[PDB]
Amino acid sequence: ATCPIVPGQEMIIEISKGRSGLGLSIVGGKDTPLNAIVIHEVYEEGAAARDGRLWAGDQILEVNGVDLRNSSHEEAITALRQTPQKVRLVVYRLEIFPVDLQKKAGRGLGLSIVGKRNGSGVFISDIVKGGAADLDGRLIQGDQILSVNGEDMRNASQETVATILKCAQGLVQLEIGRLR
Amino acid sequence: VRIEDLKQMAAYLAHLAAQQAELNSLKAAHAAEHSTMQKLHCTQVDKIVAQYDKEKSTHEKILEKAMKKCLEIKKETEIKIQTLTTDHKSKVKEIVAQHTKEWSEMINTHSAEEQEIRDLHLSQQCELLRKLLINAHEQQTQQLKLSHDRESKEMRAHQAKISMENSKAISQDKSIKNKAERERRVRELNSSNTKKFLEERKRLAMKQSKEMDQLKKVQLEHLEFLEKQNEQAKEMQQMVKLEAEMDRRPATVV
Ligand SMILES: [Au+]
Ligand SMILES: [Au+]
Ligand SMILES: [Au+]
Ligand SMILES: [Au+]
Ligand SMILES: [Au+]
Repeated sequence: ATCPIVPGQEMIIEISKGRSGLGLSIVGGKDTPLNAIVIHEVYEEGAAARDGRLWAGDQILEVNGVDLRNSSHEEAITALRQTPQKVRLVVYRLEIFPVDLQKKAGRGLGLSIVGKRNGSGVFISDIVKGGAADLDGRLIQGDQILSVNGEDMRNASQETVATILKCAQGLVQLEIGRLR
Repeated sequence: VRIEDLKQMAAYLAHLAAQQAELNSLKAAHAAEHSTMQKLHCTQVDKIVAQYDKEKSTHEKILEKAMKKCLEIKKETEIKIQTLTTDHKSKVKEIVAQHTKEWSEMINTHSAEEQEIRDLHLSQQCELLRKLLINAHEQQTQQLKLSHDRESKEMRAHQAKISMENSKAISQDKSIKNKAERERRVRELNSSNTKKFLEERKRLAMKQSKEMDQLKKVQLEHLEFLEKQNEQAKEMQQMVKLEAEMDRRPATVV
């Protein structure tokens, strides 16, 4: 037990996972264009939520002295699972750009829509492999759908954005917010 | 380091390979059930939208032409539109809600199937590794049983050599020059050798079990190390069931 969380420096903190789950949610990796492992929401049931110091935008750089600079997204989640009951971490403290997509024959956009467990917004969950969104390749898991064809979805429901995206017919102009 | 030699055996590597093909078949089956449902989810909604658009255009044209040529038709037709969109907004609200249901029930069922196969593979790996180790332990033990039988064989034949050896040199002893002591010396020699051989025989039996007790010691804690290995693998697979329950929420493919 040495220090509290302060921005600007490569901090080194330790969390006690104990019997509860760590409860982090990750975005990015070497497989993605983001090229960083970034915390996206802290699940309230988890241990880091108990700990209190990790906020929802913190960049993870190593777990148990395992450098994540080359770790893919899947590699980074297992790195979270392989932690003992104690946890060793090193952390640091949106990008907005447009993506237009054309709906494929039968499926549609080929992406999943969900909301944060605690917090407003609506984000991309899963990208169907042969999907229309996959072959475009610019979207990744955790990307926020800011608007759809101009209309701002920032404080919209999951039913709202689901309904708009499903019923849209031709080319779908999306704004996307991503962490940094 | 023993477990690693065990984990690169011909039978073990094949089971790993057969497990990975199982894993591919599941991903392929999951993906087919994914596409089958998206087509029908979209097929349904693009029907309902195409029809609603048709009804609105028909009503829109009706007032647009009459306005060029009004009165109550303006009032009546716009009631039909509010009637019609208000209903459409609630047909889809119902559908979009049940399309979340269908997806989420599937993704979680799919996610559960994948968890159980990963657990079944882990019980299949421990059971194989262990049975291989026991089989090695059995051919390790009774090879040692083999040496112990030959070890006794050499001793009996070695003891025969000394006894026969210590009887020629006693005949050639010139200093005796008397039968009555010679009768006694032979009795004295026979008894001493008999005692010595029985004591070396007793010490071999004791030595032999000691070394087999050491074999039991090595074998036990190899099996203990494999059991701890399977325990650690179960413990971390539980922590992915734990993190999965937090991550679970509704979702709508679009
Ligand atoms: Au709509
Ligand atoms: Au369709
Ligand atoms: Au086992
Ligand atoms: Au001989
Ligand atoms: Au094992």
